[PDB]
Amino acid sequence: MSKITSSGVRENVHKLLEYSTETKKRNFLETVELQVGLKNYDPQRDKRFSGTLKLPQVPRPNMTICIFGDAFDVDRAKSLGVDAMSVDDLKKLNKNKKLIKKLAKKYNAFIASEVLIKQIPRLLGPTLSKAGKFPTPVSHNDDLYSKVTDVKSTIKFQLKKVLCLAVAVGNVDMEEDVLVNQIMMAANFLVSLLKKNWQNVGSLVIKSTMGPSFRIY
Amino acid sequence: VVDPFTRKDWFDIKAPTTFENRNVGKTLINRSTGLKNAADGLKGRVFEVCLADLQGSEDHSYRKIKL
RNA sequence: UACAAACCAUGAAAGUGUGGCCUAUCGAUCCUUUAGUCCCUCGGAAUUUGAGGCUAGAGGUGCCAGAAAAGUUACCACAGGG
RNA sequence: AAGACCCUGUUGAGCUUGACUCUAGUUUGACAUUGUGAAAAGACAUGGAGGGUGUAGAAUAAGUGGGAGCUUCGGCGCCGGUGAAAUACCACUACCUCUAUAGUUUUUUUACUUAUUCAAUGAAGCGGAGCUGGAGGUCAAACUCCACGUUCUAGCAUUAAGCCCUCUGGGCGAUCCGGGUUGAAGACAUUGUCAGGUGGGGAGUUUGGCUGGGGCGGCACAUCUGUUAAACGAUAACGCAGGUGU
RNA sequence: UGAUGGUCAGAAAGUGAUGUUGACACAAUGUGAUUUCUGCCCAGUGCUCUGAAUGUCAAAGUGAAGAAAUUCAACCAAGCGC
RNA sequence: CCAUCGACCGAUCCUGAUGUGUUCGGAUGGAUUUGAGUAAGAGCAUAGCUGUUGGGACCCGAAAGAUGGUGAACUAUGCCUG
RNA sequence: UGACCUCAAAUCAGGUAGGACUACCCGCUGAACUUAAGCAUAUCAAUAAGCGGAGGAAAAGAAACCAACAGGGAUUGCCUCA
Ligand SMILES: [Mg+2]
Ligand SMILES: [Mg+2]
Ligand SMILES: [Mg+2]
Ligand SMILES: [Mg+2]
Ligand SMILES: [Mg+2]
Ligand SMILES: [Mg+2]
Ligand SMILES: [Mg+2]
Ligand SMILES: [Mg+2]
Ligand SMILES: [Mg+2]
Ligand SMILES: [Mg+2]
Ligand SMILES: [Mg+2]
Ligand SMILES: [Mg+2]
Ligand SMILES: [Mg+2]
Ligand SMILES: [Mg+2]
Ligand SMILES: [Mg+2]
Ligand SMILES: [Mg+2]
Ligand SMILES: [Mg+2]
Ligand SMILES: [Mg+2]
Ligand SMILES: [Mg+2]
Ligand SMILES: [Mg+2]
Ligand SMILES: [Mg+2]
Ligand SMILES: [Mg+2]
Ligand SMILES: [Mg+2]
Ligand SMILES: [Mg+2]
Ligand SMILES: [Mg+2]
Ligand SMILES: [Mg+2]
Ligand SMILES: [Mg+2]
Ligand SMILES: [Mg+2]
Ligand SMILES: [Mg+2]
Ligand SMILES: [Mg+2]
Ligand SMILES: [Mg+2]
Ligand SMILES: [Mg+2]
Ligand SMILES: [Mg+2]
Ligand SMILES: [Mg+2]
Ligand SMILES: [Mg+2]
Ligand SMILES: [Mg+2]
Ligand SMILES: [Mg+2]
Ligand SMILES: [Mg+2]
Ligand SMILES: [Mg+2]
Ligand SMILES: [Mg+2]
Ligand SMILES: [Mg+2]
Ligand SMILES: [Mg+2]
Ligand SMILES: [Mg+2]
Ligand SMILES: [Mg+2]
Ligand SMILES: [Mg+2]
Ligand SMILES: [Mg+2]
Ligand SMILES: [Mg+2]
Ligand SMILES: [Mg+2]
Ligand SMILES: [Mg+2]
Ligand SMILES: [Mg+2]
Ligand SMILES: [Mg+2]
Ligand SMILES: [Mg+2]
Ligand SMILES: [Mg+2]
Ligand SMILES: [Mg+2]
Ligand SMILES: [Mg+2]
Ligand SMILES: [Mg+2]
Ligand SMILES: [Mg+2]
Ligand SMILES: [Mg+2]
Ligand SMILES: [Mg+2]
Ligand SMILES: [Mg+2]
Ligand SMILES: [Mg+2]
Ligand SMILES: [Mg+2]
Ligand SMILES: [Mg+2]
Ligand SMILES: [Mg+2]
Ligand SMILES: [Mg+2]
Ligand SMILES: [Mg+2]
Ligand SMILES: [Mg+2]
Ligand SMILES: [Mg+2]
Ligand SMILES: [Mg+2]
Ligand SMILES: [Mg+2]
Ligand SMILES: [Mg+2]
Ligand SMILES: [Mg+2]
Ligand SMILES: [Mg+2]
Ligand SMILES: [Mg+2]
Ligand SMILES: [Mg+2]
Ligand SMILES: [Mg+2]
Ligand SMILES: [Mg+2]
Ligand SMILES: [Mg+2]
Ligand SMILES: [Mg+2]
Repeated sequence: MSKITSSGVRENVHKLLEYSTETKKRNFLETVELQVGLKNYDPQRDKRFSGTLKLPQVPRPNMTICIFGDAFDVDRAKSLGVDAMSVDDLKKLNKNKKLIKKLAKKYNAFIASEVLIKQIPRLLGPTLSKAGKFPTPVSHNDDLYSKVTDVKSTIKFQLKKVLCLAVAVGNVDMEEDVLVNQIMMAANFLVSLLKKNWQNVGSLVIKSTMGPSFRIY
Repeated sequence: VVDPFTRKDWFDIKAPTTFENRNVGKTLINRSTGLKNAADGLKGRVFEVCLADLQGSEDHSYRKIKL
């Protein structure tokens, strides 16, 4: 049966708010990193899975971005929008392993525009992109600041070759119950991506950049 | 098929002090395993060695001792 | 056996062909199995398995309108029969 | 004297047997009765801690979500260079291993006794230890073993004599301790329930028809050709010459 | 057939016969005083004996697939076979 | 009321409109098929004779089977005492 | 030297059970004749015979019920369902 314990996660985000308001800390809020255990599965043998829905509140409160290109780009992220770029290395580079490797290891997300359909599998390809890059679906007549502020809310959940996958998001600014079930609105993918769905769960841990584990599932 | 001699352990035979050349020779037995020790299945063995060997002198060539 | 409605073969065609030139050459109920319709039901409501129905074959009864079946009695019994 | 021989009856019985269908018993397996240890081959689980590449980073990754001297210090330092992935990291998760805690766990062996099972006695002397001798040869210091009142005789042996303390009574005589009556057997037998085998010892039933009696034979029992068949059609016999299950 | 036994009894039993018994005994058969002898055959049917490897092999148990009912497979006692 | 050809209802087969939870719906027109039907109700009830089936079944009749009891005053065999 | 627990004895003090009847009643156990034109599952029949136990009635009885409705509402019996 589904191991959903919303009341259990209420007292657990408080215990997270303990070591993020009470107990001891630097002073303030940080990265929520509650974990699981994950058993009853198989890293090899079967196939793959993925699932992206934009989470209720803002996860990454200081999201890192690097907008690619200049064509239909930048001109939509000037003034009120920061970041952007100035191509420059889109004509040079392409022979340096770095700079593109530096761009990936520095910033946390790029974009996809309507001209990046070239650069993602051409100027990079086996050099980058497929190594773990997820271009952002952004164009002209779109939501603009709303759909890229939801990029902070755009979580992943892909499969690799390890029985861990206990990632999390959010921050401690949230009210007493703004999380708890916001995290439960992220477990839907992790449910429907495994083979036996709600069965392939081995443990569950409440924790952040701060806690250990406060007796959960 | 198995070459049963890979599992043999060699032991040295020592004669009593009544004789001179107390190093009689060597024997072997199946190596000691968990079920059967080599020691218990090895005691009770009888060795027939010439008395001339136990004393060096050939005057004892016509007597043979069971140890 | 002769047609009706199909779908075909053959032949230039008319035609012929619904097994063997004709008169023999074979098989119910219950059960099982296969095919068909992919249709109805499982009765508080559904999904999927499973089961049950409807139509046509097969598995067989030769004692062939179709029980499941070894002897002995000079130890013998009964109902009868000219 | 409602033939006892013969035949018929979809009537029996006694008896037999690898006829059909069963069955008491017995045998074999599984589960329960059923508990306590040790060891072997081993698997697990839990507590620890610790471990790692082929290059490049001189620096041993084995994983994936992040900032900043925290531990006095500042040994090494915290994204910027070198890698596919980064040198205090940390917050914890996840794997995996090859070391240890003495955790439960299959197959084989042998130890236990309290379940169960066998036997005896008027539940009489059990188990262990200790007194005494006989020995080992003593080489420290008395460790080990044995015995610890009866054997020429067809008699007798019963209800303590004797000693110690004084307490018409207590102790020794008659060594102490454990209240397990004493052996065998033992978680195997036995017993309960299913499962396979065996089971005329026993039970129940059956064991065609036609037919110049019945039986044996044959099939005239489902059938086909010609004739008998007497010029439509029909027509019998264990009539004639023949055929079919392909 | 050496007692944890053979043969037999009972629906069962902390139940019975042999048994106040122990191979010079009990139980089961065949032949049938004495004399002289009892030949060949173990292929059949029985009875009996070993099981080191081994065809068949129930329930339980094991493994796998499935969501399950279930299905398949390996192992597999005695017996049979050898 | 008789013979015959039709019509309607149900089952079976064929065709398959506007439409639509796009797989449902089934208009319309047909078919050597089929029903114990419609086609201006005829039944229900009581009684009687005759006929049927189950019952003792027109009356009397087995050899058998089962259940529960009574006998070793005869006789068979063992024991005990004469 | 006194409690407690368990187990005993008394012609202790006082009580209670047994046995009977058969028509009906509550259980256990349990056939076969017969029918199937034979016969084994079936049938007779959850009956006869056997055993235990009550009463004026016994038993059952106030839902772990029936339903699938617009819902009924302990048990029992009759008519019907059939
Ligand atoms: Mg034609
Ligand atoms: Mg339904
Ligand atoms: Mg048929
Ligand atoms: Mg047929
Ligand atoms: Mg016939
Ligand atoms: Mg017959
Ligand atoms: Mg005779
Ligand atoms: Mg005769
Ligand atoms: Mg006559
Ligand atoms: Mg007569
Ligand atoms: Mg007569
Ligand atoms: Mg006769
Ligand atoms: Mg007849
Ligand atoms: Mg008979
Ligand atoms: Mg007979
Ligand atoms: Mg008779
Ligand atoms: Mg056992
Ligand atoms: Mg005794
Ligand atoms: Mg013992
Ligand atoms: Mg046992
Ligand atoms: Mg048993
Ligand atoms: Mg049997
Ligand atoms: Mg049996
Ligand atoms: Mg028999
Ligand atoms: Mg018989
Ligand atoms: Mg006849
Ligand atoms: Mg005949
Ligand atoms: Mg004949
Ligand atoms: Mg004949
Ligand atoms: Mg006939
Ligand atoms: Mg004629
Ligand atoms: Mg004629
Ligand atoms: Mg005996
Ligand atoms: Mg008993
Ligand atoms: Mg004897
Ligand atoms: Mg003989
Ligand atoms: Mg004799
Ligand atoms: Mg003679
Ligand atoms: Mg003779
Ligand atoms: Mg002879
Ligand atoms: Mg010869
Ligand atoms: Mg022979
Ligand atoms: Mg023989
Ligand atoms: Mg099996
Ligand atoms: Mg099985
Ligand atoms: Mg299984
Ligand atoms: Mg095996
Ligand atoms: Mg075997
Ligand atoms: Mg055998
Ligand atoms: Mg349309
Ligand atoms: Mg349309
Ligand atoms: Mg249409
Ligand atoms: Mg319509
Ligand atoms: Mg009609
Ligand atoms: Mg009418
Ligand atoms: Mg009569
Ligand atoms: Mg009548
Ligand atoms: Mg009548
Ligand atoms: Mg009569
Ligand atoms: Mg009878
Ligand atoms: Mg008498
Ligand atoms: Mg008599
Ligand atoms: Mg007498
Ligand atoms: Mg009194
Ligand atoms: Mg009474
Ligand atoms: Mg009965
Ligand atoms: Mg009668
Ligand atoms: Mg009959
Ligand atoms: Mg009759
Ligand atoms: Mg009869
Ligand atoms: Mg019955
Ligand atoms: Mg009665
Ligand atoms: Mg009574
Ligand atoms: Mg009364
Ligand atoms: Mg009254
Ligand atoms: Mg109530
Ligand atoms: Mg009611
Ligand atoms: Mg009522
Ligand atoms: Mg009616």
